Amino acid sequence: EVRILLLGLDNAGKTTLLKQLASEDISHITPTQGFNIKSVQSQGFKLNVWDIGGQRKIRPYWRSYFENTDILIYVIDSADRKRFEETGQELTELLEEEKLSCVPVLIFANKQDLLTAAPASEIAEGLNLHTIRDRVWQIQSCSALTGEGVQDGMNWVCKNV
Amino acid sequence: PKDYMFSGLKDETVGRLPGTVAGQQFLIQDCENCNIYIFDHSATVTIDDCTNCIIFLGPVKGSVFFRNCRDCKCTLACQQFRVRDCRKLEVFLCCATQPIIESSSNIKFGCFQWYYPELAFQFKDAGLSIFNNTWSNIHDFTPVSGELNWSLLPEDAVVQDYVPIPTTEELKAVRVSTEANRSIVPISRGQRQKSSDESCLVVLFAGDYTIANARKLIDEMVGKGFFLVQTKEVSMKAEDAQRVFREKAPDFLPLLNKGPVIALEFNGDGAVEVCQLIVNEIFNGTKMFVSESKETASGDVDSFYNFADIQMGI
Ligand SMILES: Nc1nc2c(ncn2[C@@H]2O[C@H](COP(=O)(O)OP(=O)(O)O)[C@@H](O)[C@H]2O)c(=O)[nH]1
Ligand code: ALF
Ligand SMILES: [Mg+2]
Repeated sequence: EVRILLLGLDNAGKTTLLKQLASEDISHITPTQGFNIKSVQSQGFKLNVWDIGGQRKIRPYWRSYFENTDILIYVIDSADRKRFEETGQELTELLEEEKLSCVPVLIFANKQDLLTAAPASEIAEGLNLHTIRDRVWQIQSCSALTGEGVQDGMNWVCKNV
Repeated sequence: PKDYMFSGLKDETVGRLPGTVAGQQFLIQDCENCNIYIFDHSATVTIDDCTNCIIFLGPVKGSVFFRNCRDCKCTLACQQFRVRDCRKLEVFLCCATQPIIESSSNIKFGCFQWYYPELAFQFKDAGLSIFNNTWSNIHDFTPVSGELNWSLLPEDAVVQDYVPIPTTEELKAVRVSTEANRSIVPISRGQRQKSSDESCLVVLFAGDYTIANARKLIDEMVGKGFFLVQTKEVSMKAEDAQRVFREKAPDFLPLLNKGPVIALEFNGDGAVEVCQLIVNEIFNGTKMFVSESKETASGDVDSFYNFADIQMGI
Protein backbone atom coordinates (compact mmCIF):
# COMPACT_ATOMS: atom_id res chain seq x y z
CA GLU A 1 0.00 0.00 0.00
CA VAL A 2 2.91 2.39 0.69
CA ARG A 3 5.72 2.41 -1.88
CA ILE A 4 9.04 3.44 -0.35
CA LEU A 5 12.06 4.07 -2.57
CA LEU A 6 15.40 3.59 -0.80
CA LEU A 7 18.19 5.67 -2.39
CA GLY A 8 21.60 7.15 -1.57
CA LEU A 9 25.21 6.67 -2.59
CA ASP A 10 26.90 3.29 -2.79
CA ASN A 11 27.98 2.09 0.68
CA ALA A 12 25.53 4.42 2.49
CA GLY A 13 23.84 1.52 4.29
CA LYS A 14 20.56 1.20 2.36
CA THR A 15 20.44 -2.63 2.35
CA THR A 16 21.64 -2.77 5.95
CA LEU A 17 18.69 -0.46 6.69
CA LEU A 18 16.40 -2.66 4.55
CA LYS A 19 17.28 -5.72 6.66
CA GLN A 20 17.00 -3.71 9.90
CA LEU A 21 13.43 -2.70 8.93
CA ALA A 22 12.50 -6.29 8.00
CA SER A 23 13.82 -7.37 11.44
CA GLU A 24 16.35 -9.67 9.78
CA ASP A 25 20.05 -10.52 10.15
CA ILE A 26 22.11 -7.33 9.90
CA SER A 27 25.63 -8.77 10.11
CA HIS A 28 26.11 -10.13 6.55
CA ILE A 29 25.19 -7.84 3.62
CA THR A 30 26.51 -7.99 0.03
CA PRO A 31 26.81 -4.88 -2.17
CA THR A 32 23.64 -4.58 -4.29
CA GLN A 33 24.10 -5.06 -8.04
CA GLY A 34 20.50 -4.39 -9.14
CA PHE A 35 17.76 -4.09 -6.51
CA ASN A 36 16.04 -5.71 -3.53
CA ILE A 37 12.41 -5.63 -2.43
CA LYS A 38 10.89 -6.29 0.99
CA SER A 39 7.46 -5.76 2.56
CA VAL A 40 7.38 -4.55 6.16
CA GLN A 41 4.55 -3.88 8.61
CA SER A 42 4.58 -0.62 10.56
CA GLN A 43 1.80 1.10 12.55
CA GLY A 44 -1.03 -0.53 10.56
CA PHE A 45 0.63 0.19 7.22
CA LYS A 46 2.22 -2.23 4.81
CA LEU A 47 5.41 -0.72 3.43
CA ASN A 48 6.81 -2.00 0.13
CA VAL A 49 10.47 -0.97 0.20
CA TRP A 50 12.49 -0.82 -3.04
CA ASP A 51 16.21 -0.94 -2.20
CA ILE A 52 18.30 0.14 -5.17
CA GLY A 53 22.02 -0.19 -5.93
CA GLY A 54 23.76 3.17 -5.61
CA GLN A 55 27.04 2.97 -7.56
CA ARG A 56 27.69 5.95 -9.83
CA LYS A 57 27.48 3.60 -12.86
CA ILE A 58 23.93 2.48 -12.06
CA ARG A 59 22.36 5.76 -10.84
CA PRO A 60 20.75 6.34 -14.31
CA TYR A 61 18.60 3.27 -13.41
CA TRP A 62 17.17 5.18 -10.42
CA ARG A 63 14.57 6.94 -12.63
CA SER A 64 13.10 3.55 -13.65
CA TYR A 65 11.72 3.30 -10.07
CA PHE A 66 10.21 6.77 -9.53
CA GLU A 67 6.66 6.13 -10.75
CA ASN A 68 4.05 5.82 -7.95
CA THR A 69 6.65 6.30 -5.19
CA ASP A 70 4.88 7.43 -2.02
CA ILE A 71 7.94 8.14 0.14
CA LEU A 72 11.61 8.71 -0.62
CA ILE A 73 14.14 7.54 1.94
CA TYR A 74 17.59 8.93 1.18
CA VAL A 75 20.48 7.41 3.10
CA ILE A 76 23.75 9.20 3.83
CA ASP A 77 26.94 7.71 5.28
CA SER A 78 27.52 10.37 7.97
CA ALA A 79 31.08 9.11 8.48
CA ASP A 80 32.11 9.52 4.83
CA ARG A 81 32.65 13.30 4.78
CA LYS A 82 34.82 12.89 1.67
CA ARG A 83 31.65 12.25 -0.35
CA PHE A 84 29.28 14.81 1.20
CA GLU A 85 29.52 16.84 -2.03
CA GLU A 86 28.67 13.75 -4.11
CA THR A 87 25.61 12.85 -2.02
CA GLY A 88 24.41 16.48 -1.99
CA GLN A 89 24.51 16.60 -5.79
CA GLU A 90 22.56 13.33 -6.11
CA LEU A 91 19.94 14.43 -3.58
CA THR A 92 19.55 17.83 -5.29
CA GLU A 93 19.06 16.17 -8.70
CA LEU A 94 16.56 13.69 -7.25
CA LEU A 95 14.37 16.44 -5.82
CA GLU A 96 14.27 18.19 -9.22
CA GLU A 97 12.74 15.05 -10.82
CA GLU A 98 9.19 15.48 -12.20
CA LYS A 99 8.09 11.93 -11.22
CA LEU A 100 9.02 12.60 -7.57
CA SER A 101 7.18 15.94 -7.23
CA CYS A 102 5.61 16.50 -3.77
CA VAL A 103 7.01 13.19 -2.49
CA PRO A 104 7.97 13.35 1.23
CA VAL A 105 11.69 12.72 1.81
CA LEU A 106 13.26 11.22 4.92
CA ILE A 107 17.01 11.73 5.00
CA PHE A 108 18.68 9.12 7.19
CA ALA A 109 22.00 10.33 8.59
CA ASN A 110 23.39 6.80 8.92
CA LYS A 111 26.45 5.28 10.66
CA GLN A 112 26.15 7.59 13.69
CA ASP A 113 27.92 4.87 15.71
CA LEU A 114 31.17 5.76 13.89
CA LEU A 115 33.88 8.17 15.11
CA THR A 116 34.01 10.76 12.30
CA ALA A 117 30.22 10.75 11.89
CA ALA A 118 28.91 14.25 11.26
CA PRO A 119 25.84 15.08 13.38
CA ALA A 120 22.50 15.38 11.53
CA SER A 121 22.42 19.13 12.21
CA GLU A 122 25.82 19.55 10.50
CA ILE A 123 24.69 17.51 7.47
CA ALA A 124 21.44 19.52 7.22
CA GLU A 125 23.46 22.77 7.22
CA GLY A 126 26.12 21.57 4.76
CA LEU A 127 23.51 20.25 2.33
CA ASN A 128 21.24 23.30 2.86
CA LEU A 129 18.19 21.09 3.54
CA HIS A 130 16.17 24.09 4.80
CA THR A 131 15.84 25.27 1.17
CA ILE A 132 13.67 22.21 0.43
CA ARG A 133 10.31 23.97 0.18
CA ASP A 134 8.41 21.92 -2.46
CA ARG A 135 7.74 18.95 -0.15
CA VAL A 136 7.83 17.83 3.46
CA TRP A 137 11.20 16.53 4.64
CA GLN A 138 12.97 15.32 7.77
CA ILE A 139 16.53 14.42 8.72
CA GLN A 140 16.94 11.53 11.19
CA SER A 141 20.17 10.38 12.85
CA CYS A 142 20.57 6.59 12.85
CA SER A 143 22.71 3.47 12.90
CA ALA A 144 21.33 0.79 10.58
CA LEU A 145 23.73 -1.59 12.31
CA THR A 146 22.33 -1.23 15.84
CA GLY A 147 18.86 -0.15 14.71
CA GLU A 148 18.91 2.93 16.96
CA GLY A 149 17.19 5.99 15.46
CA VAL A 150 15.67 3.84 12.69
CA GLN A 151 12.19 3.52 14.21
CA ASP A 152 12.12 7.29 14.90
CA GLY A 153 12.63 7.91 11.17
CA MET A 154 9.95 5.38 10.23
CA ASN A 155 7.44 7.05 12.57
CA TRP A 156 7.88 10.26 10.56
CA VAL A 157 7.32 8.23 7.37
CA CYS A 158 4.04 6.73 8.63
CA LYS A 159 2.93 10.21 9.76
CA ASN A 160 3.40 11.60 6.24
CA VAL A 161 1.74 8.82 4.23
CA PRO B 1 39.66 12.33 17.80
CA LYS B 2 41.65 11.24 14.77
CA ASP B 3 44.87 9.70 15.36
CA TYR B 4 42.48 7.42 13.51
CA MET B 5 43.73 8.69 10.16
CA PHE B 6 46.89 8.78 8.06
CA SER B 7 46.82 11.86 5.85
CA GLY B 8 49.30 13.56 3.51
CA LEU B 9 52.23 11.33 4.50
CA LYS B 10 55.15 10.85 2.09
CA ASP B 11 57.92 8.21 1.95
CA GLU B 12 57.00 6.95 5.42
CA THR B 13 56.44 3.67 7.21
CA VAL B 14 53.64 3.94 9.77
CA GLY B 15 51.18 1.72 11.65
CA ARG B 16 48.91 0.82 14.54
CA LEU B 17 49.66 -1.83 17.17
CA PRO B 18 46.96 -4.23 18.50
CA GLY B 19 44.56 -2.39 20.83
CA THR B 20 45.17 1.10 19.41
CA VAL B 21 42.22 1.14 16.97
CA ALA B 22 39.87 -1.30 18.74
CA GLY B 23 36.99 -1.31 16.26
CA GLN B 24 36.98 2.41 15.51
CA GLN B 25 36.74 3.74 11.96
CA PHE B 26 40.07 4.36 10.21
CA LEU B 27 40.87 6.73 7.34
CA ILE B 28 43.75 6.87 4.85
CA GLN B 29 44.17 9.72 2.36
CA ASP B 30 46.74 11.47 0.15
CA CYS B 31 49.62 9.17 1.08
CA GLU B 32 52.38 8.43 -1.43
CA ASN B 33 55.25 5.92 -1.23
CA CYS B 34 54.05 4.84 2.22
CA ASN B 35 54.04 1.56 4.13
CA ILE B 36 50.95 1.36 6.33
CA TYR B 37 50.29 -1.47 8.78
CA ILE B 38 47.14 -1.46 10.86
CA PHE B 39 47.46 -4.50 13.07
CA ASP B 40 44.10 -4.09 14.73
CA HIS B 41 40.42 -4.50 13.97
CA SER B 42 38.37 -1.56 12.66
CA ALA B 43 34.77 -0.63 11.86
CA THR B 44 35.41 0.50 8.28
CA VAL B 45 38.33 1.83 6.23
CA THR B 46 38.39 4.28 3.33
CA ILE B 47 41.53 4.82 1.25
CA ASP B 48 41.49 7.98 -0.89
CA ASP B 49 44.07 9.26 -3.39
CA CYS B 50 46.95 7.04 -2.36
CA THR B 51 49.87 6.22 -4.66
CA ASN B 52 52.58 3.52 -4.38
CA CYS B 53 51.52 2.40 -0.92
CA ILE B 54 51.89 -0.93 0.88
CA ILE B 55 48.91 -1.45 3.18
CA PHE B 56 48.00 -4.12 5.69
CA LEU B 57 44.54 -3.79 7.21
CA GLY B 58 43.50 -5.91 10.18
CA PRO B 59 39.92 -7.30 10.17
CA VAL B 60 37.35 -4.69 9.10
CA LYS B 61 33.83 -5.20 10.47
CA GLY B 62 32.21 -3.21 7.62
CA SER B 63 33.46 -2.07 4.22
CA VAL B 64 36.89 -1.30 2.85
CA PHE B 65 36.66 1.27 0.06
CA PHE B 66 39.54 2.20 -2.29
CA ARG B 67 38.96 5.41 -4.28
CA ASN B 68 41.37 7.14 -6.70
CA CYS B 69 44.31 4.90 -5.77
CA ARG B 70 47.14 3.74 -8.04
CA ASP B 71 49.94 1.16 -7.70
CA CYS B 72 49.01 -0.04 -4.21
CA LYS B 73 49.79 -3.46 -2.72
CA CYS B 74 47.49 -4.65 0.02
CA THR B 75 46.58 -7.43 2.45
CA LEU B 76 43.20 -7.07 4.17
CA ALA B 77 40.14 -8.79 5.64
CA CYS B 78 36.68 -7.16 5.49
CA GLN B 79 32.91 -7.69 5.25
CA GLN B 80 32.70 -5.80 1.92
CA PHE B 81 35.44 -4.83 -0.54
CA ARG B 82 34.83 -1.89 -2.88
CA VAL B 83 37.01 -0.22 -5.53
CA ARG B 84 36.35 2.92 -7.59
CA ASP B 85 38.56 4.93 -9.98
CA CYS B 86 41.64 2.82 -9.23
CA ARG B 87 44.43 1.38 -11.34
CA LYS B 88 47.07 -1.30 -10.70
CA LEU B 89 46.03 -2.55 -7.27
CA GLU B 90 47.20 -5.93 -5.97
CA VAL B 91 45.31 -7.30 -2.98
CA PHE B 92 45.49 -10.39 -0.80
CA LEU B 93 41.88 -10.47 0.26
CA CYS B 94 39.53 -12.04 2.79
CA CYS B 95 36.01 -10.86 2.05
CA ALA B 96 32.72 -12.06 3.54
CA THR B 97 30.86 -10.97 0.44
CA GLN B 98 31.35 -10.43 -3.27
CA PRO B 99 34.15 -7.93 -3.97
CA ILE B 100 33.19 -5.18 -6.41
CA ILE B 101 35.16 -2.85 -8.68
CA GLU B 102 33.99 0.17 -10.66
CA SER B 103 35.68 2.41 -13.25
CA SER B 104 38.91 0.59 -12.44
CA SER B 105 41.59 -1.32 -14.36
CA ASN B 106 44.35 -3.86 -13.70
CA ILE B 107 43.06 -4.88 -10.26
CA LYS B 108 44.58 -8.21 -9.13
CA PHE B 109 43.36 -10.49 -6.34
CA GLY B 110 44.89 -13.20 -4.17
CA CYS B 111 43.76 -15.01 -1.04
CA PHE B 112 44.48 -13.44 2.37
CA GLN B 113 47.70 -14.91 3.80
CA TRP B 114 48.90 -13.52 7.14
CA TYR B 115 49.39 -14.41 10.81
CA TYR B 116 50.14 -12.74 14.11
CA PRO B 117 49.21 -13.86 17.65
CA GLU B 118 46.55 -11.14 18.09
CA LEU B 119 44.99 -11.65 14.63
CA ALA B 120 42.55 -14.48 15.48
CA PHE B 121 40.82 -12.45 18.21
CA GLN B 122 40.73 -9.39 15.93
CA PHE B 123 38.75 -11.48 13.41
CA LYS B 124 36.37 -12.44 16.23
CA ASP B 125 36.01 -8.81 17.39
CA ALA B 126 35.28 -7.69 13.80
CA GLY B 127 32.62 -10.43 13.59
CA LEU B 128 34.42 -12.00 10.63
CA SER B 129 34.55 -15.76 10.08
CA ILE B 130 37.86 -17.05 8.71
CA PHE B 131 35.77 -19.53 6.66
CA ASN B 132 33.55 -17.07 4.83
CA ASN B 133 35.93 -15.85 2.17
CA THR B 134 34.94 -15.09 -1.39
CA TRP B 135 38.07 -13.27 -2.61
CA SER B 136 38.10 -14.30 -6.26
CA ASN B 137 34.49 -13.84 -7.46
CA ILE B 138 34.71 -10.20 -8.47
CA HIS B 139 31.84 -8.17 -9.90
CA ASP B 140 32.81 -5.36 -12.26
CA PHE B 141 30.18 -2.61 -12.59
CA THR B 142 31.95 -1.25 -15.68
CA PRO B 143 33.18 -4.14 -17.82
CA VAL B 144 34.71 -3.59 -21.26
CA SER B 145 33.81 -5.95 -24.12
CA GLY B 146 36.49 -8.51 -24.97
CA GLU B 147 38.69 -7.41 -22.08
CA LEU B 148 39.01 -7.79 -18.31
CA ASN B 149 39.59 -5.08 -15.68
CA TRP B 150 40.57 -7.58 -13.03
CA SER B 151 42.36 -10.92 -12.68
CA LEU B 152 43.87 -13.28 -10.11
CA LEU B 153 47.45 -12.88 -8.84
CA PRO B 154 49.81 -15.75 -9.75
CA GLU B 155 49.26 -18.69 -7.40
CA ASP B 156 53.02 -18.89 -6.79
CA ALA B 157 53.12 -15.19 -5.80
CA VAL B 158 55.15 -14.56 -2.65
CA VAL B 159 53.37 -12.34 -0.09
CA GLN B 160 56.63 -10.80 1.20
CA ASP B 161 57.29 -9.49 -2.35
CA TYR B 162 54.03 -7.49 -2.30
CA VAL B 163 53.35 -6.72 1.38
CA PRO B 164 56.65 -7.18 3.27
CA ILE B 165 56.54 -7.52 7.04
CA PRO B 166 57.56 -4.30 8.90
CA THR B 167 61.16 -3.85 10.09
CA THR B 168 60.73 -0.71 12.23
CA GLU B 169 61.25 -0.68 16.00
CA GLU B 170 57.77 0.82 16.55
CA LEU B 171 56.09 -2.12 14.78
CA LYS B 172 58.37 -4.96 16.00
CA ALA B 173 56.07 -6.06 18.84
CA VAL B 174 53.75 -7.57 16.20
CA ARG B 175 55.28 -10.94 15.34
CA VAL B 176 54.15 -11.62 11.78
CA SER B 177 54.28 -14.77 9.67
CA THR B 178 53.32 -14.76 5.98
CA GLU B 179 53.63 -18.56 5.79
CA ALA B 180 50.64 -20.26 4.13
CA ASN B 181 50.43 -22.90 6.90
CA ARG B 182 50.29 -20.28 9.66
CA SER B 183 47.70 -18.04 7.93
CA ILE B 184 44.65 -17.35 10.10
CA VAL B 185 42.60 -17.51 6.88
CA PRO B 186 43.07 -20.89 5.15
CA ILE B 187 44.35 -20.48 1.60
CA SER B 188 41.46 -21.28 -0.74
CA ARG B 189 41.60 -21.58 -4.54
CA GLY B 190 38.17 -20.19 -5.15
CA GLN B 191 37.61 -19.53 -8.77
CA ARG B 192 41.05 -20.54 -10.03
CA GLN B 193 41.06 -23.04 -12.93
CA LYS B 194 41.17 -26.67 -11.80
CA SER B 195 42.72 -29.73 -13.34
CA SER B 196 40.30 -32.21 -11.99
CA ASP B 197 36.56 -32.34 -11.81
CA GLU B 198 36.54 -34.38 -8.61
CA SER B 199 35.22 -32.53 -5.56
CA CYS B 200 34.69 -33.56 -1.95
CA LEU B 201 32.50 -31.95 0.70
CA VAL B 202 33.37 -32.14 4.40
CA VAL B 203 31.00 -30.75 7.00
CA LEU B 204 32.24 -30.28 10.56
CA PHE B 205 29.90 -29.36 13.41
CA ALA B 206 30.28 -26.60 15.99
CA GLY B 207 32.50 -27.16 19.03
CA ASP B 208 35.66 -26.25 20.92
CA TYR B 209 38.00 -28.36 18.74
CA THR B 210 36.27 -27.85 15.36
CA ILE B 211 38.48 -25.00 14.07
CA ALA B 212 41.58 -27.08 14.93
CA ASN B 213 40.04 -30.17 13.28
CA ALA B 214 39.38 -28.18 10.10
CA ARG B 215 42.95 -26.84 9.95
CA LYS B 216 44.40 -30.31 10.52
CA LEU B 217 42.25 -31.83 7.76
CA ILE B 218 43.22 -29.04 5.35
CA ASP B 219 46.93 -29.55 6.19
CA GLU B 220 46.67 -33.33 5.69
CA MET B 221 44.77 -32.97 2.39
CA VAL B 222 47.17 -30.33 1.07
CA GLY B 223 50.03 -32.56 2.31
CA LYS B 224 48.70 -35.32 0.02
CA GLY B 225 48.59 -32.98 -3.00
CA PHE B 226 44.95 -31.89 -2.86
CA PHE B 227 43.43 -28.43 -3.06
CA LEU B 228 41.16 -26.43 -0.79
CA VAL B 229 38.62 -24.80 -3.13
CA GLN B 230 36.39 -22.99 -0.64
CA THR B 231 35.05 -23.07 2.90
CA LYS B 232 31.80 -21.95 4.57
CA GLU B 233 30.58 -21.19 8.07
CA VAL B 234 26.79 -21.14 8.29
CA SER B 235 23.97 -22.24 10.59
CA MET B 236 22.26 -25.46 9.48
CA LYS B 237 18.57 -26.05 10.16
CA ALA B 238 17.17 -29.61 10.24
CA GLU B 239 15.77 -29.20 6.69
CA ASP B 240 19.19 -28.10 5.39
CA ALA B 241 20.86 -31.18 6.88
CA GLN B 242 18.21 -33.40 5.27
CA ARG B 243 18.76 -31.63 1.93
CA VAL B 244 22.58 -32.02 1.88
CA PHE B 245 23.27 -35.21 3.81
CA ARG B 246 20.18 -37.10 2.67
CA GLU B 247 19.89 -40.50 4.41
CA LYS B 248 22.95 -39.64 6.53
CA ALA B 249 21.15 -36.68 8.17
CA PRO B 250 19.69 -38.45 11.27
CA ASP B 251 23.27 -38.92 12.57
CA PHE B 252 23.88 -35.16 12.41
CA LEU B 253 20.59 -33.60 13.64
CA PRO B 254 21.51 -33.52 17.38
CA LEU B 255 24.56 -31.41 16.48
CA LEU B 256 22.95 -28.59 14.47
CA ASN B 257 21.95 -26.31 17.36
CA LYS B 258 25.54 -26.36 18.76
CA GLY B 259 26.33 -23.46 16.43
CA PRO B 260 27.27 -22.87 12.76
CA VAL B 261 28.68 -25.76 10.73
CA ILE B 262 32.01 -25.51 8.89
CA ALA B 263 32.13 -26.78 5.31
CA LEU B 264 35.25 -27.62 3.32
CA GLU B 265 35.45 -28.23 -0.43
CA PHE B 266 38.47 -30.19 -1.66
CA ASN B 267 39.49 -30.79 -5.27
CA GLY B 268 41.71 -33.30 -7.06
CA ASP B 269 41.81 -36.84 -8.45
CA GLY B 270 41.29 -39.23 -5.54
CA ALA B 271 40.09 -36.43 -3.23
CA VAL B 272 37.01 -38.24 -1.83
CA GLU B 273 38.76 -41.56 -1.06
CA VAL B 274 41.82 -39.81 0.47
CA CYS B 275 39.64 -37.48 2.55
CA GLN B 276 37.67 -40.51 3.83
CA LEU B 277 40.90 -42.32 4.74
CA ILE B 278 42.31 -39.31 6.62
CA VAL B 279 39.04 -38.78 8.53
CA ASN B 280 38.78 -42.54 9.30
CA GLU B 281 42.16 -42.44 11.08
CA ILE B 282 42.36 -39.02 12.77
CA PHE B 283 38.72 -38.20 13.59
CA ASN B 284 37.30 -41.46 14.94
CA GLY B 285 34.99 -40.42 17.80
CA THR B 286 34.13 -37.12 16.10
CA LYS B 287 31.13 -37.01 13.76
CA MET B 288 31.58 -35.23 10.44
CA PHE B 289 30.10 -35.55 6.97
CA VAL B 290 32.33 -36.62 4.09
CA SER B 291 31.05 -37.22 0.53
CA GLU B 292 30.48 -40.93 -0.09
CA SER B 293 31.81 -40.94 -3.66
CA LYS B 294 33.04 -38.62 -6.43
CA GLU B 295 29.73 -39.28 -8.26
CA THR B 296 27.70 -37.77 -5.39
CA ALA B 297 30.27 -35.20 -4.20
CA SER B 298 29.49 -32.42 -6.71
CA GLY B 299 25.81 -32.76 -5.76
CA ASP B 300 26.72 -32.48 -2.05
CA VAL B 301 28.75 -29.30 -2.65
CA ASP B 302 26.05 -27.74 -4.85
CA SER B 303 23.28 -28.54 -2.35
CA PHE B 304 25.39 -27.07 0.43
CA TYR B 305 26.08 -23.76 -1.36
CA ASN B 306 22.43 -23.73 -2.50
CA PHE B 307 21.01 -23.42 1.02
CA ALA B 308 23.98 -21.39 2.32
CA ASP B 309 23.61 -18.69 -0.37
CA ILE B 310 19.87 -18.46 0.38
CA GLN B 311 20.29 -18.08 4.15
CA MET B 312 23.19 -15.63 3.89
CA GLY B 313 21.55 -13.70 1.03
CA ILE B 314 19.15 -10.74 1.20
N1 LIG C 1 29.26 1.05 11.54
C1 LIG C 1 28.17 1.02 10.74
N2 LIG C 1 28.24 0.37 9.55
C2 LIG C 1 27.17 0.32 8.72
C3 LIG C 1 25.92 0.98 9.11
N3 LIG C 1 25.04 0.76 8.10
C4 LIG C 1 25.68 0.04 7.14
N4 LIG C 1 26.95 -0.22 7.52
C5 LIG C 1 28.00 -0.96 6.78
O1 LIG C 1 28.36 -0.21 5.62
C6 LIG C 1 28.63 -1.11 4.53
C7 LIG C 1 27.73 -0.78 3.35
O2 LIG C 1 26.39 -1.08 3.69
P1 LIG C 1 25.32 -1.49 2.57
O3 LIG C 1 24.01 -1.79 3.27
O4 LIG C 1 25.78 -2.63 1.69
O5 LIG C 1 25.25 -0.14 1.70
P2 LIG C 1 24.34 0.13 0.40
O6 LIG C 1 25.20 0.04 -0.83
O7 LIG C 1 23.83 1.55 0.55
O8 LIG C 1 23.21 -0.84 0.29
C8 LIG C 1 28.40 -2.51 5.06
O9 LIG C 1 29.69 -3.04 5.38
C9 LIG C 1 27.55 -2.33 6.31
O10 LIG C 1 27.82 -3.33 7.30
C10 LIG C 1 25.92 1.66 10.43
O11 LIG C 1 24.92 2.26 10.88
N5 LIG C 1 27.05 1.64 11.15
F1 ALF D 1 26.12 -2.01 -2.24
AL1 ALF D 1 25.17 -0.56 -2.64
F2 ALF D 1 24.26 0.93 -3.04
F3 ALF D 1 26.71 0.26 -2.97
F4 ALF D 1 23.66 -1.45 -2.35
MG1 LIG E 1 22.70 -2.31 -1.06
